[PDB]
Amino acid sequence: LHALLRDIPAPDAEAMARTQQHIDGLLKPPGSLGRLETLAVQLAGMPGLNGTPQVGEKAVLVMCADHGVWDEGVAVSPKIVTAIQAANMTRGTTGVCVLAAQAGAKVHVIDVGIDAEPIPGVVNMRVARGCGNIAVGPAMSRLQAEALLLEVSRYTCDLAQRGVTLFGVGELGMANTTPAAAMVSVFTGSDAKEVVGIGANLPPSRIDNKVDVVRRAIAINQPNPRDGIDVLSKVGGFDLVGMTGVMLGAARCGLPVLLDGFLSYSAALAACQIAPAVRPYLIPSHFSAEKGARIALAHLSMEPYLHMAMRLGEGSGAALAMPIVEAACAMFHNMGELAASNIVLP
Amino acid sequence: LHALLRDIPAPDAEAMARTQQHIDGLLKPPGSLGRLETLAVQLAGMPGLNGTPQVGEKAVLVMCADHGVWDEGVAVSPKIVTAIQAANMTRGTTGVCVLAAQAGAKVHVIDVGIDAEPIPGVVNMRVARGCGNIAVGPAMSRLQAEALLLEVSRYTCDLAQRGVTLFGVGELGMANTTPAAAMVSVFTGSDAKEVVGIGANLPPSRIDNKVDVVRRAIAINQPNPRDGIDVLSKVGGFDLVGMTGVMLGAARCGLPVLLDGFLSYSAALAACQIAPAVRPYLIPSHFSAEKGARIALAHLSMEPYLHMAMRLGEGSGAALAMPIVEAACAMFHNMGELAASNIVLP
Ligand SMILES: Nc1ncnc2ncn([C@H]3O[C@H](COP(=O)(O)O)[C@@H](O)[C@H]3O)c12
Ligand SMILES: Nc1ncnc2ncn([C@H]3O[C@H](COP(=O)(O)O)[C@@H](O)[C@H]3O)c12
Ligand SMILES: O=C(O)c1cccnc1
Ligand SMILES: O=C(O)c1cccnc1
Repeated sequence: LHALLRDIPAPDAEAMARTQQHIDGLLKPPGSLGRLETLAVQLAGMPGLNGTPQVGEKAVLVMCADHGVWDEGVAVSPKIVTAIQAANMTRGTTGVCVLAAQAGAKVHVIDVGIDAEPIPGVVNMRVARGCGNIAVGPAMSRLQAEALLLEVSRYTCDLAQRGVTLFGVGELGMANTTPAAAMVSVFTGSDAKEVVGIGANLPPSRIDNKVDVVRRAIAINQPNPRDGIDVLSKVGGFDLVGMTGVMLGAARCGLPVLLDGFLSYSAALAACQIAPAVRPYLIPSHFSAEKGARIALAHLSMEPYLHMAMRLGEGSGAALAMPIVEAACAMFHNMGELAASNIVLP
Repeated sequence: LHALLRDIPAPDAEAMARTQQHIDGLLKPPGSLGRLETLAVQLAGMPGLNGTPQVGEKAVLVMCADHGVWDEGVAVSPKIVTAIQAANMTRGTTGVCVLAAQAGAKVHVIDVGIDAEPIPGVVNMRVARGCGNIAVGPAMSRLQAEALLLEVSRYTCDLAQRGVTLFGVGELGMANTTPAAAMVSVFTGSDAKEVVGIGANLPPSRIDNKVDVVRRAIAINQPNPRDGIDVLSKVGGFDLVGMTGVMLGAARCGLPVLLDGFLSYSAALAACQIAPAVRPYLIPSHFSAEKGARIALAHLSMEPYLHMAMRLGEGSGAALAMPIVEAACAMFHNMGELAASNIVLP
């Protein structure tokens, strides 16, 4: 793991310089395509991409797990929904599935700790049958977290060997917005009330309790904000850990990762804490309608492209943004050149 | 024309009600897909769509024209760029072309008043060789405007007969951001300085002049804000007129139109002024980096989905948003049902 971290490549400034010059020469007023230009340059700097903005195969990794904190009354979805939806992922009927198909991306469902019998068709990396209840103790051990980080990162880089050049990250786990808020509070130093949202339709009246639970998890565990692994293990979850692992794996592989919503932001905070080198590989997708989104995003210094008021999770936002990534590539490779037309623009 | 306007259909509330109920039953927490749900419902209410969110063929209409106001020093692109780029549109090398291809949409280039010899391959609807210089008089006559509105609206609805279900609107015309700002100022009652932007890289030092020119156009012409046709003819342009005509045509046809950037917002303001019935058919795409964008958008009560800092025009933003429209459809038609899984969510 120390290996893995040490070995994350820095971006290729040379390729980036070349990209910028090429972009500037395209059939348009310089800088007119704004964030699409910036995206293209970012992509060009990713080693796994071969010095140019390009997209080969696309995969969306969905990390599923249950959480002990569900027992705290913080979630209105029945616990079993994780297992059910997990199965549905295999049938292509979920929101992420449908959006992925539309983007031409494959969905990989990974069980990192669902509290149910194994589900045929789902990738098995189960840590346990749900994580510990953070309100009264840690979600898991440091060991467990590190091992999952390792296993997921490996699985991720291995897909690269099969043609995947672009990843999307997602989750599925009833009550997971609670550990997410805890993480965000810890990393950003924001008070719980400012970051705790309604999750999956939590009734407004149940908010207070959710805020109390978050506070308790923190007081009780005393996670160290300067130690991302510390935080994840204590007040995170297996799913959260898994998402952070996708991030670490893609970065080590020198490939881009599209973030999703609130849960993904929390994992991203951890990833960057653990390895700042990860940062340049991440790509925001959309702006989650979850209350703590703005805070989380500010801390990652990220500005999402899509404003859809989405709050489903599963990596749905991630899939929705893939076409954008492809557009920056098409722009780069298929547009004509100013010089070729004899056009001269300031 | 009075006919045309009279005959724009209202949205089908029945279909919309049915859509909403179907959406609520999908495999997800109610309302979790936010703006994608709202979009789907909007689409369902469009008569030309057959009671359901669906997308058949896609077309992007690019209205090209020159403006007399170019002589006022308000644009740094050489006048000839309109004609050149217009030709390029036919070769598929422009930004809109590339983005359309990626969205699977066809680009239709229409010459409504380029100041050059006709361009083979381009649809010919030329009013004149460039419009009058608004700084010293009107862009054209009311007659001319009405006729173009008519011709474009017809051409638009006719495409519907060929399978097109979704339109994108765009333009090409050196100096066109000037008439655009004038229109915006007039419709919104905002002062010119607040709405005049850099257009295609206008040097910061040249701004003042642009603001003066806009003010003059207004003082000189005295356009009536309560008469959209009045405004377009006086301080608009052939391209602006043409975009408004796409809007009127799509609406009469009961079909959706995706807006583009700043120029498109100006045309949209006119369209809604002329016929409020048009409103429900319009769909924002992105949030233009042009200074007057926020003001224009506020007046249309619209919130774009995409934040790309784009400012190219041509209908580039429009094409970029098409996949989003398709995603709302896929969601609607391909997602599984809660009931089918036995899942019950508050
Ligand atoms: N709840 C859900 N039900 C059905 N399908 C879902 N897909 C995602 N979620 C979402 O709800 C969970 C977080 O919400 P909370 O903290 O309030 O429990 C996660 O599974 C998130 O993916 C779903
Ligand atoms: N300028 C352009 N050059 C080359 N390709 C272009 N495609 C769009 N535009 C853009 O620039 C024009 C408006 O900018 P202004 O008011 O400053 O002249 C329009 O043609 C707009 O489409 C282009
Ligand atoms: O922002 C998200 O991804 C989200 C918000 C609520 C519930 N599930 C996911
Ligand atoms: O917002 C736009 O569409 C735009 C802005 C500047 C120049 N051309 C187009």
